[PDB]
Amino acid sequence: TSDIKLLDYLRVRRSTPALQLSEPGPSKGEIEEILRLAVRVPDHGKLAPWRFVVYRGEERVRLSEAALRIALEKNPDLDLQQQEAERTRFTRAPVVIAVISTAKPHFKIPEWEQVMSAGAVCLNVIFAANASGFAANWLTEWLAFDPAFLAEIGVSAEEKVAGYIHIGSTTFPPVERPRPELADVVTWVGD
Amino acid sequence: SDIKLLDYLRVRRSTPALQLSEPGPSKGEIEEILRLAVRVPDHGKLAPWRFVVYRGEERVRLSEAALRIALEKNPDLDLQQQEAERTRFTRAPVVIAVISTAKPHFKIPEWEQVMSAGAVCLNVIFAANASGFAANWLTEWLAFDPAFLAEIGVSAEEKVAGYIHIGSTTFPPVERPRPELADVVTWVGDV
Ligand SMILES: Cc1cc2nc3c(=O)[nH]c(=O)nc-3n(C[C@H](O)[C@H](O)[C@H](O)COP(=O)(O)O)c2cc1C
Ligand SMILES: Cc1cc2nc3c(=O)[nH]c(=O)nc-3n(C[C@H](O)[C@H](O)[C@H](O)COP(=O)(O)O)c2cc1C
Repeated sequence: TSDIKLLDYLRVRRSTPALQLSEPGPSKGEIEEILRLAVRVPDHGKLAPWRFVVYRGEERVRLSEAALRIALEKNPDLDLQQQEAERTRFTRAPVVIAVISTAKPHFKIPEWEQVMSAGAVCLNVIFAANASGFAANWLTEWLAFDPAFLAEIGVSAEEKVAGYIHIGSTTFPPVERPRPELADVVTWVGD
Repeated sequence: SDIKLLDYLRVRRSTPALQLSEPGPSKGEIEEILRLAVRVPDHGKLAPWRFVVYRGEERVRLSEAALRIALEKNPDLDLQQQEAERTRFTRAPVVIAVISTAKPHFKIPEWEQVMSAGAVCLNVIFAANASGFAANWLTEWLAFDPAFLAEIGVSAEEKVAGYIHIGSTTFPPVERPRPELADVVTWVGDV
């Protein structure tokens, strides 16, 4: 329902860190609305080289344990503190949408362009989440690459996870981080 | 031109370069479009991208070059196919090249700096749309052909994220089919 001009939004959009991410999450219906909106990205060849996996409820707690398991079998036993990170890897926010790339050899489309799309679809999710009243963090901790975890959540060898998008509410004021300067990144030609 | 974010996410449509028109953004307006576009998620805050803004005459110089290389390749293409090439960059007032500059970092995977480039291209479209300009995200032979890349100064450690053609549009674009959530999203857990 809530309104924000597009221009004011681009000037102010700021991610919220997963810890700062409180409850409530969104209803399955709100969430369907967010994705129905995110899958409206540029996609050369009209291929939809991505897929989403929505994690919410108790199953987050169960995954974070699969992640705690793998993590220790990885490193016998170090800091108990770090072990909490793994217990709450997926429970810091109410919902976590995993954005999987499913890019592969195509007869006309380069996996590069199919990858640029998943790049863009990840921002379109953050865009739909903020526009829908929620705050978002786009992570990919080791869980994105560690093959013992990737198997436990169903992303194959032929796929790469693009990001885990934690969605929630928050009571925390956005603070700005340093941005790139245009003398440093943009370059002009012709007038 | 004062549009709201939620409605915007529902109607957002690329209009093709071919039907993009004069006037484009002033250097002023372009600077803001990019000042706005470089605020993207970006692990390691290392800005793995750069932009090149092709305007006015150097657009013809470049299209002219495309055609030269497209004749070196195949010295007998129709006066039609030649037209297209001497037209590549003169379809829209402005053309902004987004370049990925991803190299091995010591903490940030190259994959995550590529995700950020995809992000940045949409973000530019958002900034351009938000400023009253249509925009089409192209990448044709000219994004991958090493002959041409060398004339525009895109190194070997670099790849072109896309050529974002930006201009003014008279009528809104017709929508195209989007994915069915049923096909592209699976749900895990309940509440
Ligand atoms: C990385 C990337 C490269 C693309 N290159 C082309 C191209 O060379 N020619 C073309 O007709 N469309 C190309 N497209 C598709 C267009 O941008 C098309 O306008 C877009 O898919 C429509 O998306 P929209 O309706 O959500 O705005 C590309 C899309 C992406 C993400
Ligand atoms: C593909 C990708 C993976 C990321 N993974 C992490 C992570 O595992 N941990 C972390 O503290 N930040 C991570 N980040 C950075 C953030 O998302 C951070 O919110 C971003 O740099 C903030 O940009 P913004 O203030 O314009 O929203 C990642 C960014 C991208 C594009």
